[PDB]
Amino acid sequence: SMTQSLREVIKAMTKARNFERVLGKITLVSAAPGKVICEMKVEEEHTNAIGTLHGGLTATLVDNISTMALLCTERGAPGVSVDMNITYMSPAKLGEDIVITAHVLKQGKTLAFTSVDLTNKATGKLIAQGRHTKHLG
Amino acid sequence: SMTQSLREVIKAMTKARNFERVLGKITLVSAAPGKVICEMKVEEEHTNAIGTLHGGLTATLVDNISTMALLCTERGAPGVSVDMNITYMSPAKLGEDIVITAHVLKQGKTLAFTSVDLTNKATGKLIAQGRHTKHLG
Amino acid sequence: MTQSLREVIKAMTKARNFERVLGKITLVSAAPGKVICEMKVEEEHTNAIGTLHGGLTATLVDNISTMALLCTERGAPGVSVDMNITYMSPAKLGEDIVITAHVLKQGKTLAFTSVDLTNKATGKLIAQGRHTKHLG
Amino acid sequence: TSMTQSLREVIKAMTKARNFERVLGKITLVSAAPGKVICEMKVEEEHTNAIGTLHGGLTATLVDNISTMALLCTERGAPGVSVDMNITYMSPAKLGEDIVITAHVLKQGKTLAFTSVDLTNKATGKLIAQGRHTKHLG
Ligand SMILES: CCCCCCCCCC(=O)CSCCNC(=O)CCNC(=O)[C@H](O)C(C)(C)COP(=O)(O)OP(=O)(O)OC[C@H]1O[C@@H](n2cnc3c(N)ncnc32)[C@H](O)[C@@H]1OP(=O)(O)O
Ligand SMILES: CCCCCCCCCC(=O)CSCCNC(=O)CCNC(=O)[C@H](O)C(C)(C)COP(=O)(O)OP(=O)(O)OC[C@H]1O[C@@H](n2cnc3c(N)ncnc32)[C@H](O)[C@@H]1OP(=O)(O)O
Ligand SMILES: CCCCCCCCCC(=O)CSCCNC(=O)CCNC(=O)[C@H](O)C(C)(C)COP(=O)(O)OP(=O)(O)OC[C@H]1O[C@@H](n2cnc3c(N)ncnc32)[C@H](O)[C@@H]1OP(=O)(O)O
Ligand SMILES: [Cl-]
Ligand SMILES: [Cl-]
Ligand SMILES: [Cl-]
Repeated sequence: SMTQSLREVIKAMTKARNFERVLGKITLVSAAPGKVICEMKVEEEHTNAIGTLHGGLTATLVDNISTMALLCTERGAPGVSVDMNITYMSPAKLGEDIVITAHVLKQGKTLAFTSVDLTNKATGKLIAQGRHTKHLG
Repeated sequence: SMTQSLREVIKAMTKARNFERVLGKITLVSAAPGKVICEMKVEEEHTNAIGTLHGGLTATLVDNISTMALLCTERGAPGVSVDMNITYMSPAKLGEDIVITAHVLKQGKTLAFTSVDLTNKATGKLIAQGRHTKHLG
Repeated sequence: MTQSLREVIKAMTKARNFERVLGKITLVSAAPGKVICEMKVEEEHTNAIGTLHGGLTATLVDNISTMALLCTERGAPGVSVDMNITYMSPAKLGEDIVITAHVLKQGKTLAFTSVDLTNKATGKLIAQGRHTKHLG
Repeated sequence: TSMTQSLREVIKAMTKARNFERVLGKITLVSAAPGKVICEMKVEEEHTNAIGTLHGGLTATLVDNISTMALLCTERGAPGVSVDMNITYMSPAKLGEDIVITAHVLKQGKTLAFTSVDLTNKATGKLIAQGRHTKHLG
């Protein structure tokens, strides 16, 4: 399964020394062609100085989970980031369960385009939305 | 001293249990009203799976260093992130020294606009540029 | 709501100001916080090489998202703070495009919207934008 | 310079068309140099929104076109096609105001080019908007 494989990727991230370690707490909900859903509980390690989800972590989720969606395509190339944007619509608080849903919008010869929504698991309310363009080598 | 105060903040960040810990390695060059310059050496903890500066860490640098520039204004409100964008123009390799320069572009009643350049310290070449809008206070 | 928006579109068509550059659009649906329009790409909409001009796409994102904001309880159009657009496929002269705008979140001072432009024939995304506006 | 003269004639020619490039007919070129272009424009009724300020979509159009001109003023000289563009709006440009649009090339490579554009009030220097624009070259 691409599900079995994405689980191994997440396991690898957890024990990493590099920056991939910061998402070690995420869990995989589903993988499908060009679509990945993960979930995460907001813990202290994920927060800023005021106890909400750090905007840089949100960016890191947008980046990594969209990259996972790209792994889940026929080409399966993760690429390198070219442009990313994130809009922050509601805070995510410590202890809240969040859902991160990534979709591939379009794949070309040298560029891929993805979108990510972070939502509150309980309410489905949008926390943030991001778009991420990657260059494929 | 504005620089000395901000240096102390950076030192505290280093000891944090929360996400602010991820920038523990940065050093402060200068603080002035609406302008902050930091430097960081890219180390393993900062990298992605291909050994370059992780795009989410770049995002976190844009976020935190622009927030520091807002702390260095008369109003001094850090705000909360509304929109951030980052463009990735060249990789920063493990062991490379980088400069992060943040400017406040405009401060209004309820919104502040900031921009950040990350450059290679040796060559001056642009690694990434971001813009970051925050809602005040 | 639909009738009001239809009239707005008629007014922009006849305008001397920049709102004129969309005169050629059709309202398909207006609902709470969601508007769907369509447009045939004509010469007036193209760049030097005859494809849909990126600034006109930007103008569609800006205007149609603002229309979605008009279709809310508050009904304030706001003023633009941040806009981004990702361009995925070209739209050629003569092609029909569907522009769908929706309100993601509304608050006291800020509103967030998203817009898709799609080729009607093929359903493929031409562009996607997001637009944050400040409310008075 | 010869470069400014060349670009000026490219602009005059391209803005006379029935196509969308016409909406920039009122811009004036100040200077073209390697990777950097400076234009100016007086905001008139045709440039405005329903509240009498510079229309956000025309600001985007200025960003797109003027950055593309900066790319033409390079050795590569490829205008490219837009991939990602963002704009941040800091202050209104009012009817009758002179604006300066300054575009510069940040970096270019084999297939991608990166540009940034500031719109400023000519008289006061203050920032109207700032955009960034990534284009695919081939
Ligand atoms: C059917 C009817 C529909 C018609 C639609 C027509 C309207 C749609 C057109 C539109 O979208 C215009 S968008 C054009 C491009 N964008 C801009 O020009 C936005 C520029 N950005 C800004 O002006 C600011 O950065 C702003 C977003 C307002 C910042 O907000 P904030 O920080 O909260 O406020 P400031 O500190 O800058 O200003 C506080 C307050 O004071 C006002 N003020 C004072 N003096 C002026 C002058 N001379 N001009 C304009 N405004 C002035 C500010 O406007 C602000 O007013 P608000 O309470 O509304 O924020
Ligand atoms: C150590 C030295 C100092 C260092 C400090 C550094 C800390 C930096 C913290 C930081 O930058 C956090 S950024 C995290 C990512 N961003 C976000 O989480 C922001 C998400 N977006 C939003 O919250 C909104 O979209 C908002 C920008 C606030 C929208 O603005 P507006 O429309 O004007 O506001 P709303 O109508 O949504 O909200 C009204 C107002 O009332 C509040 N509100 C609504 N609901 C709640 C709840 N449940 N709790 C608390 N407050 C609520 C909003 O907080 C808002 O307050 P203000 O406008 O006065 O700020
Ligand atoms: C299953 C588990 C495995 C999953 C692991 C996932 C790992 C994903 C990692 C990731 O996404 C890294 S993203 C980090 C942030 N982004 C960047 O660092 C990108 C910076 N931007 C660029 O490098 C350029 O702007 C680029 C997008 C490559 C520009 O494209 P283009 O114009 O086409 O290319 P260039 O002309 O710049 O370069 C051509 C070619 O040569 C390689 N190159 C050039 N210069 C360098 C330098 N200095 N160092 C290393 N490599 C260089 C370029 O990468 C490019 O190669 P490709 O043919 O592959 O495009
Ligand atoms: Cl934060
Ligand atoms: Cl990365
Ligand atoms: Cl406008």
